[PDB]
Amino acid sequence: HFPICIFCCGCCHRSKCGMCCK
Amino acid sequence: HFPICIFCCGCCHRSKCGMCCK
Amino acid sequence: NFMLTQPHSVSESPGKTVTISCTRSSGSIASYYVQWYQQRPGSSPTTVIYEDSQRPSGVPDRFSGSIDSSSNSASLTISGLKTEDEADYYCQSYDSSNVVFGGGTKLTVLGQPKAAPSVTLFPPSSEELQANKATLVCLISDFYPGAVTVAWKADSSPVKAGVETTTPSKQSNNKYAASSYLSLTPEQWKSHRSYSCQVTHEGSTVEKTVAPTECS
Amino acid sequence: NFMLTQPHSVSESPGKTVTISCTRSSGSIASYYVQWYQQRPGSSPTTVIYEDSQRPSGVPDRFSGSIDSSSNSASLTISGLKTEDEADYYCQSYDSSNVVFGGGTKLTVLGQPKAAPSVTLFPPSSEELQANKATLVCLISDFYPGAVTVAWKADSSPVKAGVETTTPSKQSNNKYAASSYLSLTPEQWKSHRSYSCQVTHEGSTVEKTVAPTECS
Amino acid sequence: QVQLQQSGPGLVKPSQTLSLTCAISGDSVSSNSAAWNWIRQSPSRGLEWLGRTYYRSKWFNDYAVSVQSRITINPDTSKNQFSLQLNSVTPEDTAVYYCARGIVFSYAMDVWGQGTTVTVSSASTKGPSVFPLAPSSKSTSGGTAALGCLVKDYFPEPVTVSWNSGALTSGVHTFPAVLQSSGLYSLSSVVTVPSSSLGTQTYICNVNHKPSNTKVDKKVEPK
Amino acid sequence: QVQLQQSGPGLVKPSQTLSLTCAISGDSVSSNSAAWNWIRQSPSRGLEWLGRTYYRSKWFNDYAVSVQSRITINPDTSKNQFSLQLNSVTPEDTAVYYCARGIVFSYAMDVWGQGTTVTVSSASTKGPSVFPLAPSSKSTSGGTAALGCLVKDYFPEPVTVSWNSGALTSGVHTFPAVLQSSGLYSLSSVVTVPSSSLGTQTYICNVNHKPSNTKVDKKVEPK
Repeated sequence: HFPICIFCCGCCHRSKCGMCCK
Repeated sequence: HFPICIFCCGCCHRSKCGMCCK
Repeated sequence: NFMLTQPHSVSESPGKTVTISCTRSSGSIASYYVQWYQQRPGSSPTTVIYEDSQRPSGVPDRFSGSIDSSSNSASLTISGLKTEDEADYYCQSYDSSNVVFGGGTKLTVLGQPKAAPSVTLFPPSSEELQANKATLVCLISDFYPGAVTVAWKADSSPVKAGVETTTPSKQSNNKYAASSYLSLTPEQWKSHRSYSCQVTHEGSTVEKTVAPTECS
Repeated sequence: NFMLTQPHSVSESPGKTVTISCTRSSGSIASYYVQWYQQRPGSSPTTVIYEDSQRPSGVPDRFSGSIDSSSNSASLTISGLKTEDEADYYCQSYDSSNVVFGGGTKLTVLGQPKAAPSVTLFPPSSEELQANKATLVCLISDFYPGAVTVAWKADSSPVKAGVETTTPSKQSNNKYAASSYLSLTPEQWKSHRSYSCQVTHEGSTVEKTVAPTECS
Repeated sequence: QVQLQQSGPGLVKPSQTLSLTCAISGDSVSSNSAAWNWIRQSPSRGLEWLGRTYYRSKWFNDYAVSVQSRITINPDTSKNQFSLQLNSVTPEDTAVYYCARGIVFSYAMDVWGQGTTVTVSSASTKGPSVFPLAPSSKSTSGGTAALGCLVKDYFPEPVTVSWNSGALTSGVHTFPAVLQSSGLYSLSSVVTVPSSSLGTQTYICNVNHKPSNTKVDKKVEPK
Repeated sequence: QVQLQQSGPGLVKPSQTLSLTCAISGDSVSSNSAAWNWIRQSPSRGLEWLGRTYYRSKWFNDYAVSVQSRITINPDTSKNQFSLQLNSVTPEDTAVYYCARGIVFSYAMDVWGQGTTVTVSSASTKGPSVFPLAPSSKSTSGGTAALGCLVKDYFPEPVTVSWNSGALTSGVHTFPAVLQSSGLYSLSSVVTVPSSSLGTQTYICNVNHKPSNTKVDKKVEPK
């Protein structure tokens, strides 16, 4: 509906850093 | 009789330098 | 703005286990996923390990990735080496601002005795100097494994401008040759007392030196 | 306190004419008589020319001396070269205070293609370092004509202490080999990043370099 | 199986725009689980990621800082392809360009395309000048002497070299070409022969450069 | 024909006196037209004239400035010989010593004796230590690897070396010895072999040093 992608850590849904989407 | 040897040039009986005797 | 550093080459006998490491200059190796790519000569790369240790469909289980958050270094290990595994391997990662590849590691699977390169340095030909140029050709031959480092000097100083070098490649007998060129003007060639081609292979060096006043 | 300077070696095909010069550093070449001596390997010298151009009984008339009061240099000329004429030749003179020999010139009468030396530098053996010594051996092989110049370096600096070198001598195939040694203590060997053996032949140079950290 | 077909000019003049397309089959350019990347490779710069495009309810594109000001990566859902453009090219943009499928999160590449060489040079067709690499004691080892021919400043590739019209093949090695800062290529061809033959056997290199309709024969003798 | 026969100790300890004689035949030590010279030769100092004796109604002797303070050259008409002594020798006096006939005026040598090696060293009988010169890629060229054995610190000469008890002779080269500043000798022996044999053929050097009744066999394998 309102789409984002974000560079983050401990996030969707992984132990590490990287690029997280939708 | 009274013996010498001498280092000399244009001498006994040569165009060059070197050691001349008796 | 980090870098990933791998040994230039690594060699090991068939059947044995080999590891290729990759050290991260800054940033935590463990915080970002590490990929490994295989590239055979004249071919596009192929992914062998992704997300630290995931092995894509079709990659032999002989291939595995690992991480050493201590030495800050990822590692690609290959067991039961087969000659097909001979290739360049590159590690790759990222941080928040850039994607980074490692510089690559040539893996040789030893099929014959190791041999230091023969090096011949050709001065400019008289014909070329009439053409107002002066090219030094460094011919590097018959070495194994096929990985070298080449550097040029003028007198005793490193020279970087005007150098071009080819990637080693196989000769008819399965050893490798490589070539390198130092392009100068005839005034530069005549301006110095000597020029040198230096080649490092398996951690030792040969340097050949020629003089424009040759003679004799 | 003058010197007499000759080329280190000179080479020429059989039948041809060759000259070997000898330049006097100070004093007038013309004021003092110049002798030439021939010395075959493993033999005592033989006089070939005395008092500038006198040819002793038994010396072929192919041999003659001359003087060039201008360049301040005596010269030994040999025509119709034969392989027997292959030897070291030394000029000699004097002044009022000393007798001086030239440094000698190796005359090769070309019997086969010229060939640059192959050089292999052996690091100290692990066994020798246990004996508390460290000897670098520079093996110099298969060159022609058989005249070389050898120099050693530590890191980038010339090293003179602890070097010994043999006079080139014939191999079974009629090319020449020579050997050279750099003796160090193990602390000296481990103290530097590299050591080099440099060999000049026919006016070009090869240098081989090894590191105590070898590896790899 | 995913296939990536690359297409576009292999020669681009300095200051012009490099333009390549990657046509995808076996997968979707709008695929919800993929990213579509461009990566280039040269000897000396090694592998360099350029950027990537992907659809997550919306098209997102990530780009390497080094090229962001001159780069365009565009999807095309009507053709199931993505493109690469790079404006204002310089000879530092000469490289093999790969398209690839990868993983959004981990900046990973999944599936690599076959690659396209793009050369940036202002040169046109120019035939080579051939110079001898004469044998001497310094190219002789044992009873074996190296001799050769240097093939300078030609464009485009390729040149082929034989020795003695193909009578001499044993011991011949022709190197790959270098591209010099002039935007022209040079290579060498070497052959190893008995050193005792140097007085009496003729050695001639035959340099062929079809693009400029030129052939050069050069006899190489001792210095 | 003039003959010059040389005689005297070939080994002299540092600080002692070197003493050589030259016995003349076919000519007179008092000859009115000759001078009787001593000349030495080393690699590194080259040829060096030492001095000379001659009779012109009286014995005259000329001498090189460098050695005049330690040198004696004496004729003996009763034996038709001349001698050389050099006091207080150091290892820099190691050399081949020639007697020679020459010409008074032009400092010329006429007739050379056969020479005598004199070594100055304080060493006595010592057997060698043998170390491997192991083959590696750095001693391999083509399909050929060099390997060897270093024979260190023995006295006096000679050492002889064979390979594989004499089974291996092709490609073997044993160098002459060096005399080190320690007053002891060292040499090497090298052999060139197929590089493909390094895995499977044994290479053993056999070092013989008769003076110390020692034989050393050393297997040389790749590093």
